Amino acid sequence: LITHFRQAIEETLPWLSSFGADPAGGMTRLLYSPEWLETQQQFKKRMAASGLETRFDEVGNLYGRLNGTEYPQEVVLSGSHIDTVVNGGNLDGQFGALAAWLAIDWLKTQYGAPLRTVEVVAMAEEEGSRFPYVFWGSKNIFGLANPDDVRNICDAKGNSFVDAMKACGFTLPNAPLTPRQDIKAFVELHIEQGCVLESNGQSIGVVNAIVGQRRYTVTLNGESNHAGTTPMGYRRDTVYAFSRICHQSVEKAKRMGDPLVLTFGKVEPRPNTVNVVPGKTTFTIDCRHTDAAVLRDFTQQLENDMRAICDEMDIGIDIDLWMDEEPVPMNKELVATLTELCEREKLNYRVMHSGAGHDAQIFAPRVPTCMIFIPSINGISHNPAERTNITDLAEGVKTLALMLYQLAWQ
Amino acid sequence: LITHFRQAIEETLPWLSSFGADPAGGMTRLLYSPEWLETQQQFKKRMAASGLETRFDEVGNLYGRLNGTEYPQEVVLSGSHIDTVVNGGNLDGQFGALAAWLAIDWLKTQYGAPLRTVEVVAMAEEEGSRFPYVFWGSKNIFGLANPDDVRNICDAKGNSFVDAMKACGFTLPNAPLTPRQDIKAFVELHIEQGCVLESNGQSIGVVNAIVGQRRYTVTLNGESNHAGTTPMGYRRDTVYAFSRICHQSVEKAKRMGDPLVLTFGKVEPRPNTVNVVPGKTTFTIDCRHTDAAVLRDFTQQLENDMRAICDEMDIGIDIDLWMDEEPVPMNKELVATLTELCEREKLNYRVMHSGAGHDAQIFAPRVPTCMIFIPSINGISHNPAERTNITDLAEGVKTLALMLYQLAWQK
Ligand SMILES: NC(=O)NC(NC(N)=O)C(=O)[O-]
Ligand SMILES: [Zn+2]
Ligand SMILES: [Zn+2]
Ligand SMILES: [Zn+2]
Ligand SMILES: [Zn+2]
Repeated sequence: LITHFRQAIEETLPWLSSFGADPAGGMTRLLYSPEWLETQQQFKKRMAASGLETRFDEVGNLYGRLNGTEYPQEVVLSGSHIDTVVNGGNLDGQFGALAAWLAIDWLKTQYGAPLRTVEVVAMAEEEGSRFPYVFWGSKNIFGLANPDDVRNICDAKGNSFVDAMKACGFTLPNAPLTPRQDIKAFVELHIEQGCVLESNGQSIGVVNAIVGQRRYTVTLNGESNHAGTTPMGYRRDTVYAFSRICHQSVEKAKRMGDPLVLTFGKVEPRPNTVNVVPGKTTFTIDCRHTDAAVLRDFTQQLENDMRAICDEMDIGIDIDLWMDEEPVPMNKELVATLTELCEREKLNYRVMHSGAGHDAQIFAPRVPTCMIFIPSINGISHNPAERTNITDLAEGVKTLALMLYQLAWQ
Repeated sequence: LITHFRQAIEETLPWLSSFGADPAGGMTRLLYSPEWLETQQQFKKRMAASGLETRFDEVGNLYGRLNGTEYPQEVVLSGSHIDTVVNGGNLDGQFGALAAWLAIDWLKTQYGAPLRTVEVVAMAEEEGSRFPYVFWGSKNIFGLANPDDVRNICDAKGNSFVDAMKACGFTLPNAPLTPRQDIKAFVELHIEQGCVLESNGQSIGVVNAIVGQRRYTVTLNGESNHAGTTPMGYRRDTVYAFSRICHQSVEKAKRMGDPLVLTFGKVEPRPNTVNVVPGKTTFTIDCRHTDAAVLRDFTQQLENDMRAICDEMDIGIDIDLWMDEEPVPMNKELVATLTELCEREKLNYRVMHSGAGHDAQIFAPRVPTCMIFIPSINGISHNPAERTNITDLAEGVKTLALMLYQLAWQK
């Protein structure tokens, strides 16, 4: 079965990738761009000619529908986002949507009409790579997006949001949409964007949950001084202070173990010169975990450690916690069905978590949802060097087709 | 005496500071600029009217001479540099030259001509704040300059070193000058540019040595990864590696104790974003000490420590040592005389070292030399806000005058 989809991929993937191709390398889609519009239009046509009822909702999300026989109003959905970042992609997002179409087209030819309605979706924007807003697609599906937060009061480097939208043929609503209550289940296939599958030698990941997140901005204020005339004992060096904090905290994170992660990726000393003790340093913090209580307890302890260190050195501290989102588990029953399914099939799988956010995180709190991971080479993502071995890709489409059978044909 | 020099300063300092005043703030008197020219011409005229024999040497160093009666060929010299940084203060450099003139003028009228000749000097440039070269003034006095190093390396912002020099009435030599060999001693009075004297409520500092210096640029190469999907055990975090290096090295430096200083003042991670493990970091190192062997051995140990940490983390490292200068001690006899003079006058002093370079380091290995420090409030320098209490400035001129009396009016 793996070899069948293998071919389907070789004929469809290169075709889809042509639209939005960037000479500078990789993929460059971006919300409401001429390249965006052409992609959806081309994809909608292909689907319609396949025998599925196609449509665009109010903001550009694309659907492909196959009606069920006894519970036609209960729908099983599957898909991913159609947009990308500025350079390179080809697999992130669009593959999950391509897969759902391949799976559904195959299911219909082998078993005819399903008993429950099944649908494929190509969502508009999951990566705010053009405008200062994220999840414009999935959010409007559940009516969580407020038109005010994007009206004109906001735009990219020149063009207005409302203009680019109407330029593609869609009118910005006057109020939030009506939430969908007809969705019985949602399944999203994505590339992991990591190395865990490769390093443990596997091919399919059963996602149990989506990690919660916390992002800080911290500012330390000491005193700038002559690097040669000021003895060590008279100093209030902000870089040395940062160093004690980073070193100590990273170590602590390591002892706690997976799935905990801690990163200090942006640092800005002032004046930032070789012969001047820096009296100021601005830095960031990024911490994640699957358990809400652990996330809170660990980051709270760090706040106490930073405070203790700085009070000792007599350096002032300013802590700004600007991103605080909780963990998102996947439906308990759906995970069980998928797991026992992998067992039944001789699939080389692994139960794991997602260290990154996906459209799936907004569906989950409203309807039963789950995700399927496929490995990525060298954990590369968001750049042209993104790639996965085709036999792994086929294994993904195959496993997606099986879950959908169990949910709408069984 | 203190109150006499206080009044002298109050009258002359504002006058001299007027030439080179910057509307943008502070002082801006760069090498061979019109402001530089006027300052040197006005100061020379005033010294002449005062009764001194004045002249300019080949590169613009200005002198004020008073000939001695017994050993006319022997010269006791005192002064400092007249140039400044872009928006600096009105004490760094020029005060030292001002004080020498004021001291000699008082000594002259109180005791008459000296046994040996005495000279005031206002050197061309010590900051290198305009052109890419430093010590163009003091280096030429001892024939260490060499014109080929500035003949082409001329560039303020399209301004030629040779042209600005000619614009001021000076022509660069065809070869290194003939070193002076008549200087019996050199004494430089200068602000501390630090906070040691102020913190201890003292007013005079007897310097015994000038520190040596080392500066590096180090690059670390690891790997950039996704901050969420990449487990801790699979990372090559260059910011984590830097912090480990900075933290433990500073620790070792503090244990060593004064006069050792160590600083990591510049850090540049890439890509420098909140959700991306940084795969590259470039940073700097500044280290100084008064003992040549310790300076060399401590930084070499640091070099080995960095390599260990990086090899253990599988991170590539490049170490670039671009500045490496030796420390210079001040003449033992002169230091003794100055120390003894301070006790005798019940002065509130302290013996300390200089954590910064000065023209004095260029004179020391060739002729007996020493320095006198005064306090710097809040240790501020090279900034429009550098200041020093006026009675402390007065104290400095007085100490400088008593020292010159010992060296030239006594046999
Ligand atoms: N060269 C130095 O080490 N010191 C420098 N640092 C200051 N002033 O903070 C300077 O030259 O002004
Ligand atoms: Zn993405
Ligand atoms: Zn994605
Ligand atoms: Zn200076
Ligand atoms: Zn100076």
